[PDB]
Amino acid sequence: MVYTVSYDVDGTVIKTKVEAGTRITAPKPPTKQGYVFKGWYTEKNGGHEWNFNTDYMSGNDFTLYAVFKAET
Ligand SMILES: [Ca+2]
Ligand SMILES: [Ca+2]
Repeated sequence: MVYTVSYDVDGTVIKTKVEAGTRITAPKPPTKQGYVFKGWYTEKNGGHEWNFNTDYMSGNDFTLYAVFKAET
């Protein structure tokens, strides 16, 4: 089974197809001027960080959301 992982970077979404039960290969990390990339999360707010080393592709399409933190 192959599903789509959508990568959403502040609403810009890129779709990649991934075989269920395999590890997902992370994209090159996004960048945002004045901000720091904090990782890919299962929700834009209130989810958890996907760990591409430990995590396995689900048997469904899903979206990973880039989270950024302002530089301080
Ligand atoms: Ca946004
Ligand atoms: Ca949420």
